Amino acid sequence: YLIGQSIGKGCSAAVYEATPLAIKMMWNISAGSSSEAILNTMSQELVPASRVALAGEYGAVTYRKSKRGPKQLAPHPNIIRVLRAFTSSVPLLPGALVDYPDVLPSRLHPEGLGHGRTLFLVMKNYPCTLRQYLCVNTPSPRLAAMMLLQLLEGVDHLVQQGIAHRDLKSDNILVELDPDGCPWLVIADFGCYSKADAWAVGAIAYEIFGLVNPFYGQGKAHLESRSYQEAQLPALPESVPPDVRQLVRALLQREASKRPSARVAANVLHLSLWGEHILALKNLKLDKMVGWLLQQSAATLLANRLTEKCCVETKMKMLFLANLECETLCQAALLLCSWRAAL
Amino acid sequence: EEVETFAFQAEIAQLMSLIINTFYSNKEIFLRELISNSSDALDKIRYESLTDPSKLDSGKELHINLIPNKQDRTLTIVDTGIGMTKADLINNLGTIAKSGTKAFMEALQAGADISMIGQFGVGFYSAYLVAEKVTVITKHNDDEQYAWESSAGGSFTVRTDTGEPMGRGTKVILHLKEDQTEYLEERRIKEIVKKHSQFIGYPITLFVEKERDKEKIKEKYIDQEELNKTKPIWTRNPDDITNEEYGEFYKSLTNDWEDHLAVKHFSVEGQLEFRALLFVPRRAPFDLFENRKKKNNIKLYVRRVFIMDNCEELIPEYLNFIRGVVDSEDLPLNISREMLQQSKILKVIRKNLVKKCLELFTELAEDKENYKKFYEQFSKNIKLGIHEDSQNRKKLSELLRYYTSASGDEMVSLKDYCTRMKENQKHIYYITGETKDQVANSAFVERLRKHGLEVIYMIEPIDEYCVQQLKEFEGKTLVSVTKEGLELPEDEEEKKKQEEKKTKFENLCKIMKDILEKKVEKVVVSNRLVTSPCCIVTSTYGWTANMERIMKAQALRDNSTMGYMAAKKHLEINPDHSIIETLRQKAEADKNDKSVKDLVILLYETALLSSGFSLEDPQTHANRIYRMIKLGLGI
Amino acid sequence: EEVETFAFQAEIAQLMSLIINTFYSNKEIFLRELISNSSDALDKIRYESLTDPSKLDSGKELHINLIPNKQDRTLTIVDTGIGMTKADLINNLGTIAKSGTKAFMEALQAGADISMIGQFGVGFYSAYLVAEKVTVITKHNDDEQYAWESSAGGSFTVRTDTGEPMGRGTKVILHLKEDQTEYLEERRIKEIVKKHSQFIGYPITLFVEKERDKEKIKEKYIDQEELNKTKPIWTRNPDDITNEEYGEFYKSLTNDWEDHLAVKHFSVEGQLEFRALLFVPRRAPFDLFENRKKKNNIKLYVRRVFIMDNCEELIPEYLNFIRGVVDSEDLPLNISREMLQQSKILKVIRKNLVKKCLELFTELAEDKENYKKFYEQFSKNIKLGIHEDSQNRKKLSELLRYYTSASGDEMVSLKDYCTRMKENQKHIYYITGETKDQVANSAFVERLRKHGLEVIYMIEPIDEYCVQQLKEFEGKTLVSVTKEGLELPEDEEEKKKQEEKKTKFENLCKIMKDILEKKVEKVVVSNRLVTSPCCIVTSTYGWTANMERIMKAQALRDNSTMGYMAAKKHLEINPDHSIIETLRQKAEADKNDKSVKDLVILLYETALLSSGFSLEDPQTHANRIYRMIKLGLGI
Ligand SMILES: Nc1ncnc2c1ncn2[C@@H]1O[C@H](COP(=O)(O)OP(=O)(O)O)[C@@H](O)[C@H]1O
Ligand SMILES: Nc1ncnc2c1ncn2[C@@H]1O[C@H](COP(=O)(O)OP(=O)(O)O)[C@@H](O)[C@H]1O
Repeated sequence: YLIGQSIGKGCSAAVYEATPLAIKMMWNISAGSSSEAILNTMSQELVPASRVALAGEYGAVTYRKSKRGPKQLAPHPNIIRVLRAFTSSVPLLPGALVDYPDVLPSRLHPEGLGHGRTLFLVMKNYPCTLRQYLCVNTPSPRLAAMMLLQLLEGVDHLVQQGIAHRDLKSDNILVELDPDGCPWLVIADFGCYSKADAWAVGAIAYEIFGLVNPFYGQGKAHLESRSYQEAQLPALPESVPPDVRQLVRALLQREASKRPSARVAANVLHLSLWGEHILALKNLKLDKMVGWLLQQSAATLLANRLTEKCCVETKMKMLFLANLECETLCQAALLLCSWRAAL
Repeated sequence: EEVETFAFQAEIAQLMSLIINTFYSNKEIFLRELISNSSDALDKIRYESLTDPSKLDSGKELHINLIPNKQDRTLTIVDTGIGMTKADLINNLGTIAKSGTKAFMEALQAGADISMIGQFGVGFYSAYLVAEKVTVITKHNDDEQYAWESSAGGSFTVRTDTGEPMGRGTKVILHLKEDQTEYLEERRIKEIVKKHSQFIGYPITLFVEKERDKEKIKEKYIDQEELNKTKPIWTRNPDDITNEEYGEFYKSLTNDWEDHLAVKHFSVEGQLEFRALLFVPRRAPFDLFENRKKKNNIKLYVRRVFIMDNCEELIPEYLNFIRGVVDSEDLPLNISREMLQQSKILKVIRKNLVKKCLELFTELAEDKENYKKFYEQFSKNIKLGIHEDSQNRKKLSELLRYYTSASGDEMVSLKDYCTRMKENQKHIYYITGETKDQVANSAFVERLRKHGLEVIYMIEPIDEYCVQQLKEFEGKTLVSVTKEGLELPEDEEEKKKQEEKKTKFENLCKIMKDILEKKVEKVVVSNRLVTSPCCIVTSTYGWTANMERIMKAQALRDNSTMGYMAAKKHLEINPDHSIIETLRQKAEADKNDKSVKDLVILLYETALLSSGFSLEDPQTHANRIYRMIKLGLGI
Repeated sequence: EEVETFAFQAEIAQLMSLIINTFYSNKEIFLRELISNSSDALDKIRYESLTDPSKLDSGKELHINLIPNKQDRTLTIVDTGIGMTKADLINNLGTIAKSGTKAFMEALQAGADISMIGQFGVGFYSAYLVAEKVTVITKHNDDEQYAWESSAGGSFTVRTDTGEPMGRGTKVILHLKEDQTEYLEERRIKEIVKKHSQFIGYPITLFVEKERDKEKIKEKYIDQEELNKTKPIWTRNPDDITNEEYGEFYKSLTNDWEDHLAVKHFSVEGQLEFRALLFVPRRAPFDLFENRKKKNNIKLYVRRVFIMDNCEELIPEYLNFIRGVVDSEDLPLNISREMLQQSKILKVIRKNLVKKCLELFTELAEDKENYKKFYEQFSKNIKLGIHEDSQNRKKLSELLRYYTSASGDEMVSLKDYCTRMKENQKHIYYITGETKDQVANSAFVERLRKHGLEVIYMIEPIDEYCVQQLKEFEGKTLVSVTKEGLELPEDEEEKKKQEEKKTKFENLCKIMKDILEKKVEKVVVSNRLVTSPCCIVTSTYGWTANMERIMKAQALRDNSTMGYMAAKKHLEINPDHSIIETLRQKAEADKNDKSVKDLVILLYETALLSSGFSLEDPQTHANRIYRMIKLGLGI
């Protein structure tokens, strides 16, 4: 049988052109450990080969290698080319004869056996902004103070980078509202100065508890440099714990020197929510030490024991309980009850 | 013929330039080098105090103080180590690649207890990375207070200092550059000395000067605070550390509000020597399988200094929840002291770690409640391992727990199944679905549950990956109840009833086969269906229903394979149901009756729905149901 | 007062030990160093031949030959470079950290064209990693043939060689150790010289001696074969390389049977200088998103030598299919020449690469046919990018194509939708499902398709991730048709009909609400349903049906969140369907008739099925259907 010209392709077969049909010759060298892959190619080619189409005598071709050669069915997606159904081997077989491992004659390699655990991805549902989520429902003060602590951590992490997010309102903020999972809050500015953003987040905190913020209603919502003419503070409902009332009272205060920065407010919220109600927290009785910081962390889990349904609470505990300093914590545990005592 | 021998010498300028610029990746390393050298001097003077304590009369305490001064851009590192003499100063700090520590150690006796950090001889000159001029003032016994000063210009000046008496100690004074003045504040200093050199056997005390002076109201006149608070307990011998100290070590090492769950503390004493400490957390990290670029939380230490983290070949991927440290006393170390020379060593460490933590899991399984907590929180990792590695799979299998038909409400291991297996039973029947309740009432398990056999409920997507490679357990083979060729140990009159039902319904299956054409590849009389008209089942080879659904819904999937690996359905009918008998009457009466055609189409649709498959176009089924409703109501 | 200045000197022995052992990770590096130094000598002698060609009369050709000899364990690297004199030999190979190449380059004029590899001064001594004794024989003009021998013992010998005349050249003779005799054969040599130093401007010729001598039948008496076959075309200027040469370069760089798809060849000339070449393959790799530990196929070259691969910060993850090289003329390089000093540089490279390849994609989108192939094969990567990065999302959006109701059979971009949007239409209605056919006939799109509006078919799981962050496109907002609060631009009599239908069916919805209790949170009259009795819809905030199904079927999922993020259903009825009217008659007639209870239960089941939700326990629905069938047949 005549054939065409010699070219190399794929490094696993020859390519001629017979008399026109293409004889994709197959050259197997059974002296190397890759010949097992090459016998796999011997099997995976000739998918439509007839069962009785072999033309190699048994005295020259080993029946054990060619008995399951003829394929009943096989997808064979990778390689497209094909050869006719025959094989040639020297009567006294070539050097480094096939070992005849007699391995798994009746077995079929299940095509598509190779599967893979693909890369895992995360989903963050951002359905609404803060204003809509608080106009449809208003949660209880626990996770409300939790969301305020999230906002305070965010606004601290922002300005500590140098830039001043002066414009911060109910609409700029986005809420990753999990359907029944507690809503995680994120800061953004899709809608286009120190402690001013803290004033804004204090007004928004007054808003979150379901009460209209008078600094948003009548005006002066841009920044407090335009000093409001009330010169008082609006009365949040008494249902809120007086701790966060004192917090939002001091944060949006007139004086710019007394306003506690975002870090002291964040970790005083850490103390109030997570660190249980202890006389050490009050009357500034805790002597601040890193040991007492780890003791407070040891007091932090008792906020999971009763509040564990909130995935947000465990998330924040994993995220922010590590990042808190001794100095700001001392200032927080000082202020929290140098107000509350009012001595 | 004529042979002129010589001896290598070096060009000093370019050598110093190379040492400064081309060795270390990040400039923050310099702190680790100075701290380690100071600790080396500290243990040096400690060792000699054993023989004679009078040499300690200069200074009792052994500590390291850092005094950053922002006014002059000077970061001072002062200690009370052994110090240097003049000639020692010249020979050590002048001669590049010479380390007095190595000389002192080799000159020491054979059986000694010191473990000094460095021996290379170039670590000090790294200080230049962030300084223009370096000044070393040191006073050591047998010599007076001398002053070193160099600008890395190839020259250094040694002058007898006339400052204040320092006693036996050594202080290094750096003059930082404006580009690197960031290291002056305390935040980066804390972060560095906690990342590297946290486990140093001597107290490190920062000396910030944050005095407010706001007028009695002044606070923090001078702040002395320790940083290396927690001692390295893994150095201590086990059987003495109670289960408590591990708790504080866990809380300090990783910020956490709760104790650990279990601890494994072991050590290897071969030619490759290292000790290890392994913690299994009580809470699974929320972002664990979320790829945080943090592959392994295992930290690698060499002589109590940090080396490398998140080098995945340390521990296999599925064991990433494990948190702990591994410390070796000596290893081949790249010059920058940030990676090993031959990574082959990491493989042995990996094997030892995996076998030890598997033993740990095995011992943990001895308790029920603790294990339940562990499994419930980390079961996915075990199945991942079963899917990935192929040499501990045999030992990984026992760990698995499962819901069974006879289990009740609590999970149970495969060994319990094997013990409760009947004498003639020779397989382990498992059924994979999407929820326990739906699986428990499925159509496939009816005959089994009636016969008394037990079945396994696999109700999470991660299952299929595990079971498809876990094809056998302790001589008994796993068989899925939703496979075509399902057989159960029955009697012979059962076979006679089956063959007579075949010879009775052999025409009806052909009749239903010409209808439903190319929707199902075969329709035969069932042997596993009781109190259900008909159920569909996939072929023996290929994807099952739930597997195909899972990897069709899997993101980042390859479309060609999804078309390639599609299941071949096979419908099965219950010859005992009244519906089937009446349908056979109607079929044998009228070969083709439209009523039969639509009825069997609807039956196949409902069977496909219940079998776990997802219907192709549910609108047609909904329209058929709506037509049935309108017919029933008279519209 | 008295100041004794000095000057650093070095301890040679430990310095050499450090250079040998502690610098390079894998011993195979040594070949790259010798080859680069030989190429440096080659371009050295090339430069000087420009002024006078007589200095080239010694040897015309410029090549590098490797002659491994297994009989004597000698790997010889012989070239025809410039060579050295005796004094040059001593000063360069004897003095550590001195590099004659840097001296020659700086001594050269300012505007010259040479780009030599190394300037540090220690690369040569790396040969010791795999040799006990090194012998360098070199003959250079103005001097005779000299020989250098060293065993890294702190001594070197220089003797006038009396061997064969080599002409102007230099040959290095290594004596390997038995542990490293593997490098003698040709396979590892080929693999190394192709991995590193493949793009060297001079021919490298292996000299294996595989003569069979099997007796005329002898073959391969002596084998001279080149290895650096393909020239680096990126060095050449664009607008001269035709679209062909890129093909051969692609085939050679990466073994492939087919040409590339598109090529981007650009260059940056700022203070950070580098050229780049980017190929987009014609076939998507099958194992692409399969994590092969190969994150980026982009190779980083410095002066035409390999540096690093698979360092993910080079290119973002979703652009991993891009294959190509990036070559810089100068960069801060770690001493081992395997990583950069400050990784900040990689960020700028990443930004430039991403903006350039996005411009490439934009230009590719100009040709519809080509784009169609490219988008069909790599669409998943674009959506991944849209999901991950948040600064090119605006520019990545245009690239997306989609099936629409009015599209027909071919995909279409969002700009086409925006152009075909009506005047009063103010949103972009999209519907996500699992297959085009089922979505096209769904119940939600009926009223829309009737009104004439267009809708978008998203039929792959990767969609949801993209759309949930792609909340807006060019002033127009994306709205899902399977959300609760869906509104369409209608007239006022439409509103009157709607409110009168509400005032007619306001009791029936309560009646159906007390039934189906805690299965659906609300039941109201619909405004989007025509020719369908009832459909269910999820709340405005929370997962939609397909999203919940997808991330329920997603492996490695966190169970707590799956319980947390569950959709809140809302049933909607069509007040025009005859079934609804008759049901209202029956309800207003008998407050509580069971016929009505079971009927509405079944209706809700079918609606839940068609709406895309997966039924909880399909066995109950199947039993209801079987009861209906048995009733219809008279059983
Ligand atoms: N604080 C110190 N007190 C006494 N000697 C020191 C001090 N710091 C460095 N040295 C000496 O300087 C020599 C050179 O330091 P170097 O070789 O860079 O560090 P190492 O010895 O850890 O490799 C060391 O042999 C050490 O003895
Ligand atoms: N084949 C060669 N022909 C001529 N000179 C060489 C050859 N190989 C090395 N050299 C010289 O040896 C000196 C030291 O080499 P080394 O510094 O290790 O490499 P590099 O100069 O690339 O850093 C170089 O300055 C170079 O001039």
